Amino acid sequence: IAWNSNNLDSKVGGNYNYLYRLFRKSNLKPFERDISTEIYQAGSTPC
Amino acid sequence: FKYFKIYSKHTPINLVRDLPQGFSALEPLVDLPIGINITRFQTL
Repeated sequence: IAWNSNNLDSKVGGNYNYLYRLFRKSNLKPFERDISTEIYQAGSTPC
Repeated sequence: FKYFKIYSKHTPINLVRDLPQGFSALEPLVDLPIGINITRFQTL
């Protein structure tokens, strides 16, 4: 069930309340939540 | 231990020590879905 919400979550200067993960070393289990934030090692030379 | 379904059954043992004979099956009791993985477990 989907519906657009611009009444609230798009501010005058833009919204900065919601986030997402760009690229993850491991995949995601079906129905599992990812709440772990860390500097993802894109290459070698650990961060 | 298996959405955590806890299969339970009460066994009326009457002995001193290491497992006697006699048997039953095991009935599920309650389901609380944790939603995240489990790695270990311990008894206090």
